[PDB]
Amino acid sequence: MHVKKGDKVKVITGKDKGKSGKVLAAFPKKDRVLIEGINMVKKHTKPSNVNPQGGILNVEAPIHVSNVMLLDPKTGEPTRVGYEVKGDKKVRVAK
Amino acid sequence: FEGGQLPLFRRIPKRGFTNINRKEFAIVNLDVLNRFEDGTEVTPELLVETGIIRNEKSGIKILSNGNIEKKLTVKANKFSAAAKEAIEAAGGKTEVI
RNA sequence: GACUCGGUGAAAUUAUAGUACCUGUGAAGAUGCAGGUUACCCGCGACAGGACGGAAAGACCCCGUGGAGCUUUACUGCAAC
RNA sequence: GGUUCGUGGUAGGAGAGCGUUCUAAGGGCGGUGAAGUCAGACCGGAAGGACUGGUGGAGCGCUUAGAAGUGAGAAUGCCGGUAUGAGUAGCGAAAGAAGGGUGAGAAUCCCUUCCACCGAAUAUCUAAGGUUUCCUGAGGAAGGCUCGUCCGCUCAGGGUU
RNA sequence: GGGUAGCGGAGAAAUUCCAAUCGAACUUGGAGAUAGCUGGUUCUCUCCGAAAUAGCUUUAGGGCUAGCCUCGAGGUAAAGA
RNA sequence: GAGCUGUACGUAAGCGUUGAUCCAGAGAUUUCCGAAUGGGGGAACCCACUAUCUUUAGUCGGAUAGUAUCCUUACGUGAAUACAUAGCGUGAGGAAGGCAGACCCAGGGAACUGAAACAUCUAAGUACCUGGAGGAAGAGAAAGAAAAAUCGAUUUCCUGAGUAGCGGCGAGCGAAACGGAAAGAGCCCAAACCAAGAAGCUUGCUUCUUGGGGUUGUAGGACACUCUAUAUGGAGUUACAAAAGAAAGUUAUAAAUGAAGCGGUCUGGAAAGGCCCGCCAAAGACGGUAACAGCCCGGUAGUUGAAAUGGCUUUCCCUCCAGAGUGGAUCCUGAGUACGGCGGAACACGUGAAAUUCCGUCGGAAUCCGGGAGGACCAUCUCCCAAGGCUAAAUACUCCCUAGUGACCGAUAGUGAACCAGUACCGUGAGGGAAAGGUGAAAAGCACCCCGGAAGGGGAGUGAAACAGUUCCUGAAACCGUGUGCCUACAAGUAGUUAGAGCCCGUUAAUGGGUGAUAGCGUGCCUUUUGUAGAAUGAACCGGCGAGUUACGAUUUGUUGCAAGGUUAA
Ligand SMILES: [Mg+2]
Ligand SMILES: [Mg+2]
Ligand SMILES: [Mg+2]
Ligand SMILES: [Mg+2]
Ligand SMILES: [Mg+2]
Ligand SMILES: [Mg+2]
Ligand SMILES: [Mg+2]
Ligand SMILES: [Mg+2]
Ligand SMILES: [Mg+2]
Ligand SMILES: [Mg+2]
Ligand SMILES: [Mg+2]
Ligand SMILES: [Mg+2]
Ligand SMILES: [Mg+2]
Ligand SMILES: [Mg+2]
Ligand SMILES: [Mg+2]
Ligand SMILES: [Mg+2]
Ligand SMILES: [Mg+2]
Ligand SMILES: [Mg+2]
Ligand SMILES: [Mg+2]
Ligand SMILES: [Mg+2]
Ligand SMILES: [Mg+2]
Ligand SMILES: [Mg+2]
Ligand SMILES: [Mg+2]
Ligand SMILES: [Mg+2]
Ligand SMILES: [Mg+2]
Ligand SMILES: [Mg+2]
Ligand SMILES: [Mg+2]
Ligand SMILES: [Mg+2]
Ligand SMILES: [Mg+2]
Ligand SMILES: [Mg+2]
Ligand SMILES: [Mg+2]
Ligand SMILES: [Mg+2]
Ligand SMILES: [Mg+2]
Ligand SMILES: [Mg+2]
Ligand SMILES: [Mg+2]
Ligand SMILES: [Mg+2]
Ligand SMILES: [Mg+2]
Ligand SMILES: [Mg+2]
Ligand SMILES: [Mg+2]
Ligand SMILES: [Mg+2]
Ligand SMILES: [Mg+2]
Ligand SMILES: [Mg+2]
Ligand SMILES: [Mg+2]
Ligand SMILES: [Mg+2]
Ligand SMILES: [Mg+2]
Ligand SMILES: [Mg+2]
Ligand SMILES: [Mg+2]
Repeated sequence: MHVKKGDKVKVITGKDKGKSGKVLAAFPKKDRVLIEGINMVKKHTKPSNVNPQGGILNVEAPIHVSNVMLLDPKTGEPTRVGYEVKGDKKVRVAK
Repeated sequence: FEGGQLPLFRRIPKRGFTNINRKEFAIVNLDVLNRFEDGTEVTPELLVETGIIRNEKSGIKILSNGNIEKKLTVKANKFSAAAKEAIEAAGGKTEVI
């Protein structure tokens, strides 16, 4: 996938378009990605072992990768990604 | 089938035989020899090139249907007595090959 | 057992039905057609005259140039001897 | 364009058409709501076609042509669903009673007492066959011809030296 | 616990039994057997519109040719009524 | 190159940039059953023996290997029987079984059916069984086809031709050659004879073994003669002899890189859509993404790529190799064969006038002055040389793999099977054989409150929607209900239709809609029939599904093109 955990992305489609964030998890089997403060859902949680008081929890739900563009840390702009081989390991490049 | 009435074909007799050595000739009536230019001798191979006969079965026979105008020197495998009497009548020589 | 009550709950059948009687009529035996005669609406227990009731494409009978099993001095065969 | 004679119809011949799915080309509709579906008092000589509104939530017309798994009311048709009969037949040989308990709930589970039945069996073993039905705890959707707290049923754990 | 198997077994003999099948088991295939028989065969309007006879037929509820219908075309002292 | 520990709408413990999970090549491990093979057995079990270790104080235990049968072959031993031989033992090889129900060759081989019956005939050498099996098989380098005065192995396609023919001359069956194409490729033996052995007494001559030689028609070979080659050249594992290896190239099996819009607005839950602007394009394939994207993602065109394994192609190595002419004194040139009789079968050809080919049985040539065929047969002529073998390609089929395509299906369709299906279930067994797809973009899968034992519900909340609430897109009809506008308890009803008050409504607004006191008229639908309301048939109802099709020929009409010409097939 063109983004991985820890990357800053821009959201380009959906109810949260224009909002940027830090990829918290990646689910490459589903081509989905979890972004901090994006696609916030209200989980109606019974009390259990984790969250013992229960409650209506406001937390992040995954966005399809095709809906995020990588933030070039140089210009702070969304970009497409290239791949250049720098001696040892290949590294992502911007446009 | 006639519903059990003996079928027509079985009421009437078989006739004759097929000759193994039967010779069918390609026919060239005179009227089509007017296609050629006076003085010309007319062979089989010439009648092929002109496309008056495509297949020459057994050979070329000339028959007397219509009438000829040009003094040809026709040579074919056979001739109608009448055809031979009509080519000469105009002023041409028939020879058999 | 039936019947009433409480529980549970099938089936064959079924063109749609507000589904009388008589005499006639008609594919010649009509709940349904005609002319009459009777008959307020809805059920329950009973009975089987009718619905040519249900069941099973009649076993009888005939037909089919349909089968099958059996017979023989039918025809043609085959084993065996 | 008009006169004249026609226009009942089974088997059947002839003709012109409607609609369905698909293709091509052209031209369109559609999240400001496609197909489908429901409703209506609209239009055409028929097959049929629109329009409007609801439902629906993503595809679909029209024109010309082409190609066909192209149109159903009947086949004791096939498959599915649902009626009718009907709260009807039946609930599969048999003796139960009360008290106490349990429980949301008890003719139907547990206990007690009395009663009744089998007793050359309806008792006790064992082989076949079955294959976990055995035991304990929990359960009561379905199964049990009713009920059910119960069970040869469901769920866990066990159990055969 | 074994044996005999379908053109076959078995039969104190009935056409009796051979897995709720037996005048020849079951299953799969040949196989969409064949069926001059029965049933069924789906949209519309327009024009015309029969026959249920003859002859022959192992034919008689089948078929063929002819007759009677329809569509097209032709010639035609119009020959038809 | 950052996540991962399969599904599947779980808990736990963990792993990973010191490179995991994942993808491809190679390797290792691979219980037990199964041909199953140490013996047995009711498959997936039981029980051994022989070695060699191992454990125990020793039994009792453990590990590793070997141990089936037949065939061929070598070596040993070895009966009646004296030598032998059978038999027995050991060691090498080999087989066994399975299946792609296809295709192919062979052995065996129906019947229904058609013939309007049926027996010859057909169906049909089909189905089926059995064997062989190969990637193809079969056929195949003329004792051929013919009748120019000539072809040159086989196979397949077009054509010949529904002809010639066969046929209770019925039903039907039905060629071939010529011509045109695809593809092409030719070869090795047996025998004369030569050499060298062995075995024999044929006692110096015959019969077997190995090598050389040699392959064909008025001839070829042997054999004499001569001319050049003795690897100069040539050929090869696809026949023509048979094993071997290397190297380079290429293809396959993982991948890499890869242009251009977060453009502005509108609607919207969301934009890829509308409107308005740009841009890339050897890339406007396909898919996904919250609606329809060439410019968001995976990609796509183009361009790169392989440590490993396999395939193919070249080249090298390696292995292997004699060809012309001239003479016909003599010799050789496939024998229980060819042919023939008898009985069958195959040939399109049913015994026919029946050539040709094969089987069983019996008889049985010639053998270079020789032999066969040309559809009885003879003569002439022509063409050919059997009784030995091998041989690629063009052809057939598809259990499979890779890439794709479809005026093919879209959940009763399409496979029986979109779903844990040859399952469940049925059957003693062979065998028969289903039903069953869709929450949402995302679980955001309904905290909390309330009635209830629970189920279920009502709120609250999530969501665009919950009348999307874990079998959850849409949600028709039958069928079941609740409500109520009109009618209905003196009526005889195929249920409507025409006339028609009254009452209630108000539309796609037009000589409208609902209901219907009362009056007239009125015997469902279908099938089958001379005739059916029929007391004849069929249908409980609703829904889906459910019947003149295609191929190749014939004929006729219409259309179009060309026209005494028209048209190509493979
Ligand atoms: Mg004659
Ligand atoms: Mg009751
Ligand atoms: Mg009356
Ligand atoms: Mg009674
Ligand atoms: Mg009756
Ligand atoms: Mg009957
Ligand atoms: Mg009239
Ligand atoms: Mg009419
Ligand atoms: Mg559609
Ligand atoms: Mg249809
Ligand atoms: Mg129906
Ligand atoms: Mg009753
Ligand atoms: Mg009663
Ligand atoms: Mg009762
Ligand atoms: Mg009881
Ligand atoms: Mg007793
Ligand atoms: Mg118990
Ligand atoms: Mg119960
Ligand atoms: Mg219990
Ligand atoms: Mg008797
Ligand atoms: Mg029995
Ligand atoms: Mg058949
Ligand atoms: Mg049938
Ligand atoms: Mg008329
Ligand atoms: Mg007769
Ligand atoms: Mg063993
Ligand atoms: Mg017949
Ligand atoms: Mg890109
Ligand atoms: Mg918006
Ligand atoms: Mg949508
Ligand atoms: Mg989409
Ligand atoms: Mg001969
Ligand atoms: Mg013979
Ligand atoms: Mg024959
Ligand atoms: Mg001869
Ligand atoms: Mg013989
Ligand atoms: Mg001859
Ligand atoms: Mg002949
Ligand atoms: Mg020879
Ligand atoms: Mg299906
Ligand atoms: Mg559906
Ligand atoms: Mg639904
Ligand atoms: Mg009165
Ligand atoms: Mg009244
Ligand atoms: Mg009646
Ligand atoms: Mg009925
Ligand atoms: Mg035609």
